[PDB]
Amino acid sequence: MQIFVKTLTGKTITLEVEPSDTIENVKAKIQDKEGIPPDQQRLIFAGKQLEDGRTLSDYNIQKESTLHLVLRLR
Amino acid sequence: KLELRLKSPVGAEPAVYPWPLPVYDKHHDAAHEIIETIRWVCEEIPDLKLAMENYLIDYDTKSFESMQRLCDKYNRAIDSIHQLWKGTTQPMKLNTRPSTGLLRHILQQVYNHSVTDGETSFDLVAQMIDEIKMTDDDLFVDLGSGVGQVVLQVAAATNCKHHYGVEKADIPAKYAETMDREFRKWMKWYGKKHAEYTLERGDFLSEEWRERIANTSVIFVNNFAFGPEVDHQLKERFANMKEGGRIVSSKPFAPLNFRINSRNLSDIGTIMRVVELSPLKVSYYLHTIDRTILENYFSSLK
Amino acid sequence: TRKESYAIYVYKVLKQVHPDTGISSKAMSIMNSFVNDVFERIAGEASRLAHYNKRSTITSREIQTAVRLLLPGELAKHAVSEGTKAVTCYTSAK
Amino acid sequence: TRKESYAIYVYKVLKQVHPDTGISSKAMSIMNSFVNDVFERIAGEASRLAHYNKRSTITSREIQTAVRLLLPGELAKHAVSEGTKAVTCYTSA
Amino acid sequence: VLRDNIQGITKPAIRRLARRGGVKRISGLIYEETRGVLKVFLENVIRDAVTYTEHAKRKTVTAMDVVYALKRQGRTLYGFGG
Amino acid sequence: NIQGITKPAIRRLARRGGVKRISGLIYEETRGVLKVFLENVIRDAVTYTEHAKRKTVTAMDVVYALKRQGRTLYGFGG
Amino acid sequence: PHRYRPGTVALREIRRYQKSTELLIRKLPFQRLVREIAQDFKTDLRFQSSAVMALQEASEAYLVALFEDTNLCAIHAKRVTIMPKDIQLARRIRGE
Amino acid sequence: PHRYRPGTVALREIRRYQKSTELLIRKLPFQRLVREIAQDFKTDLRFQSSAVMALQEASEAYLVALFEDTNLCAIHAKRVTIMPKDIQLARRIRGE
Amino acid sequence: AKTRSSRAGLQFPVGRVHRLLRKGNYAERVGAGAPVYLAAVLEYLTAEILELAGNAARDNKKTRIIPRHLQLAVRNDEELNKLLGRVTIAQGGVLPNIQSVLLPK
Amino acid sequence: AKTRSSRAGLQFPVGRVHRLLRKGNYAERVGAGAPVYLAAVLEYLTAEILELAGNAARDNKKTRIIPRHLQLAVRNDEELNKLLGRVTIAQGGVLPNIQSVLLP
DNA sequence: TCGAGAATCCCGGTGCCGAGGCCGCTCAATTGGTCGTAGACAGCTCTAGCACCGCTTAAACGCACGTACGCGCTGTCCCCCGCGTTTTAACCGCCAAGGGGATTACTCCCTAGTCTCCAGGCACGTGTCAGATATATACATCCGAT
DNA sequence: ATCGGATGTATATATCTGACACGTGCCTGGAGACTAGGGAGTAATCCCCTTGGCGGTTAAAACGCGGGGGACAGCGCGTACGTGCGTTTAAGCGGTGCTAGAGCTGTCTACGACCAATTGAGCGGCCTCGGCACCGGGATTCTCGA
Repeated sequence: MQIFVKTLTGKTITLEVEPSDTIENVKAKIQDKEGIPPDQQRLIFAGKQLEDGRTLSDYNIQKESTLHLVLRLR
Repeated sequence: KLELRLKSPVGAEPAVYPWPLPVYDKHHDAAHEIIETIRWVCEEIPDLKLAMENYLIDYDTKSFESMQRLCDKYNRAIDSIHQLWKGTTQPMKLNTRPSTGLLRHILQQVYNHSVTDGETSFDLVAQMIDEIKMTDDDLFVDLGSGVGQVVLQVAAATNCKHHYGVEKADIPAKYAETMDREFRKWMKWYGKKHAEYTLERGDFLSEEWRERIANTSVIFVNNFAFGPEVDHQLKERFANMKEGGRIVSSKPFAPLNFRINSRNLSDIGTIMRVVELSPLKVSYYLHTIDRTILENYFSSLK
Repeated sequence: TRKESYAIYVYKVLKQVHPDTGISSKAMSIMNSFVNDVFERIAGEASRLAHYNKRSTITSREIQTAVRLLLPGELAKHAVSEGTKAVTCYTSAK
Repeated sequence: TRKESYAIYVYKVLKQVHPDTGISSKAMSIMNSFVNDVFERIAGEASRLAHYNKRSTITSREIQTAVRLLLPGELAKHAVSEGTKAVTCYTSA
Repeated sequence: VLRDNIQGITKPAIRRLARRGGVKRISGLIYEETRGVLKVFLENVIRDAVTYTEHAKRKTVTAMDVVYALKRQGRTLYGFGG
Repeated sequence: NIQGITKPAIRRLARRGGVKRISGLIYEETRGVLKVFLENVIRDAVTYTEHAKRKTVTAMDVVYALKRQGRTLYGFGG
Repeated sequence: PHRYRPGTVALREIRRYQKSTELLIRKLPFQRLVREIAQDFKTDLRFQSSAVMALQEASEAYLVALFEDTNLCAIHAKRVTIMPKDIQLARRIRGE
Repeated sequence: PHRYRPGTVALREIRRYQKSTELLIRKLPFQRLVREIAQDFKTDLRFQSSAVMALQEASEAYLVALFEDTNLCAIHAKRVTIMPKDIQLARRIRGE
Repeated sequence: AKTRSSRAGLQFPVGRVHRLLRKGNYAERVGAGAPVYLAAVLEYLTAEILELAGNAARDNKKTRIIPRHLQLAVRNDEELNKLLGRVTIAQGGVLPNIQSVLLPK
Repeated sequence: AKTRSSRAGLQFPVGRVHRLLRKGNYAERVGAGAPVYLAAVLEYLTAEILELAGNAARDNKKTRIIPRHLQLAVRNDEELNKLLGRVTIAQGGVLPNIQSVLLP
């Protein structure tokens, strides 16, 4: 299924995913598309800091979602 | 003993000056504050300046009688103005913000009253006000506020929701407590508005202060002598600030000719623009959080 | 014979500050000898801190006060910063 | 504790050029630092000769071609003559 | 605290030094530059001296470290045991 | 023998530094300073040659010799 | 009255001060200066006497050599009096 | 016909030789001079190419620096042309 | 086996620097922490010079760094000039510079 | 037992020079002839400078060499001046020298 | 004030040889322990650095006052730049003979390391004269009236 | 130029003190005999590389002439600086109190030389293709004579 990841510049990027995928492999796909290293990224949804070692189905992220990505530094 | 009394124009507590006048420094005494106070109030009120024109005079600051005479003339004029306001004349509009000359005079008055025995000058702060224009969304904190006069000037000149000052050293924080009270007292005396403020003691590097700094939109920090350890911790705490926040400091946190590459990825410079502030007719530097630059750099690598 | 150099590391570090440039042979050997000169000067001012304080082991404490002697100010402060952030990472080995 | 000087050898070698003259306490330390400076500079150009030719033993030949490098000319020629006589008495007896 | 001790170098002192050099006459705009040159020289050497001081945790400068730090710049100097 | 370093040559080398006008006596002094400089560097170079039992100078030996007169040199190894 | 022509008293100073070998700058302001710049680089050092005397000797050496170079520099321009242009011309040749 | 005011073409060639990079003295007599002065320290040596080119580079830069200093000291005395006492002064200051 | 470089997160070869120090006869011993710090300092300096050199190369509209650009890069930067104050970079030339008084009136 | 110094006919302490040479990491090994040669070179140089100093000392009618005489001796001899060209001898003063153009 | 020509810069096609990517390949970086001396550290004796103070007097200092002198200006003349023409050798490519630079086994003989023996350099204390200070006086030197 | 006055400079004379030579008791670093072992001295080889020489363009080097801009001597002016005298000031010299910190020995423990095996990280060697070196047509810049 498709979800959207809205960053802070007005650009929306997309991906087709399944709820059983880990957050790490989503980050790897984003790294494949935009080149941004996973460890610098910080995905946030509904005020809670989304952890890496859970699954996509753990945060109830469904098809047609608006997810916020802020960038952090090491 | 001998006493001088000036009535408040809004019927607040009178301003009291002891005789003999306390010495402030080699070039400053209380008579100077008194004469500038009279001059600036006459500036505040054209009617008072009119009244004071009729009987300018050679003030002899050495003689008590001469000063008591002028003070009597002033107090009677204050009386007559209150009668004028009882008549048809519109009284002075209350709780407007003071003019620039008034803000320098009030801050000078609190200063002269407080430092009985380094400080950023009023003019640089005023330049800073001129160039970073604050609105009602912004929240300002001087980390290491010294005697607090930057915080007071901004609190007196803008309409932010709240201002804070934090001072570590006991003596200036102590004087700042008196500064707060003397400012509020004189402010009641002149009947002028400023926004709300509190100067608190504490260490801004604590865990608690992390969320406050994180939620602060404008930081001023005179970090020139802090050293690498404090500066390092400050970089780390600025790195949590919200989009569009601004930090003005006296020593840049990133070099002016910064270019993002794959080697400089952890320098604070990747998330901020830096421009050097115009000199006043020493140097201070504005950093603005703009994360679109990193995104741009990544889009260009593809 | 297998004549050593300092070429390929200069080559690798150049790609991390510029995405795509080229470096020619004469200037590559220039960078080679420049690295060799900075190395010999720093090691000299290191080893003079042996006999000026009656110890006989050059330690990780020593090269720091070596390097802040030789280069001037801004480069010195960034040098010592890069050095201490380098050494604090090496001790956290699994 | 004790600290080695180069005092008594300067004071001894004074006697073989002047029977009369004397030396002062600051002056003896000045000569001390002079011979110590010549020592470290000559050994420096000694040890730099090894790695420029991958040898590993500082020898007589090494320091001999070192001394003609450092002093300018005439004093060096007198130095190398005093040396090339000075090796002979050590291999004499 | 201490302030402005650069004015301890007097005008007749610098005149006497320039006598040792070999000028005859000095003009009235040398004293500022002369004080500045003395300040930058003492700044360089004394900073390197305190660096050699604080290397080995001795909180006081000795003369031998001053001799070493003068030898770093190439202005070596006998007469004190260096 | 010295007269290969001709007049427009030394003018060109002076142009690099940034004179404009040169007068009719600089040439002998320039030849002299070049002679003394080359004499010192060549003596030190052939001494570093003669020490290690070779008979031919090399670039490494020339740059080792030029290290100790305070004008060190990059770009040729060592 | 009695008077000298201007110039020869300075030459008497040349012929006197060159023969003598004593220090020139009086000691206590020099020690004050070293303590001040040491205060600026670090908090609260202490100094032994021999280091202060050594610094003074080297300082007088530096100043006397630069002054003799400036005197040659000023002689080059048909003038016999030093000037700030002359001390600066003497400075950008040593490599500062 | 047509001419130029004297010195301006020299200014254009100042810019021209400051722009480019190449060597200055033509190579073969320079090799001749370095073969002759090498005769009086050991007879019958033989030279490699790279050492000759390196000696050329160093002597190049040395003459460049000496001329730049002597131009500056020539400017100091309000004269705009070098003369032998200027190159002597700039040599005698430096420490030869 | 993991290389010392990867553990320290550095690009310059730590191991080779260790080897050169032992045989360079600088001291009887060389501590474990000693070789990493020096390598990091050498790395930072290389990056600094190459950064300014690349920018200088760019300005002449060329993509390959040649020695003139390396020479030009150090002298226009105040701080680097002192480190190489007695160094001449071969095939380098000089900085564009004409004395003001020499310009036509 | 006879000292190493006597066999070489030198005054400077060969043995002490050997000890100082080994300790200091100048080389892995130290040959038998090296400390003797170095000692002899130091002896010749010390005698030369002290010799000229003593000669300089006599003219001022003093029997004890003080720093001034040592300073005067080195700088008036052309060859020695280059070796200590970057050296300052403490309590030395300078050589008498007045520029000709400055005389009345 | 301003046009003619000498030079200087933008444009585009051609042609290459040095960058750089890949591959087979050896030997320096790494792991894993054993062991030992250099260093980190805690506790003492004692020294020299610091702060203060009472007191001479040499030296820092401020001002009158005359004058050698830095500086602008004019004027002369001389020597040096530009440019055209003519003589030189720089140099680029080409060839060919051999001198020593780099290297590889081979050994041998010089040199770190060790143990015992012991006598030369060091702190200490003691006498004694060399040179610093004072002084009267012989005389070189500098200005000044003439 | 001329002597003559005056002020500094140099020579021999007493005295008086604190640095300089010498003797002693003393330890600890230098000397002698001896193993063992590897770094260095010497012989061969092979082959890269240095030197020597020859023919052609031609770029650069030498040479005379015209003239112009700057090197350089003199002149007048006023400004800034040496010199000397009376006033102020803090520099220097002695004496003491003290104490933070320089320096030395003891104990031990964490850290760094040393060694067998492992192996991939780094380097010679070979293809290849593209940045840039060169070139000629036009589009802009600079300087000067009226």
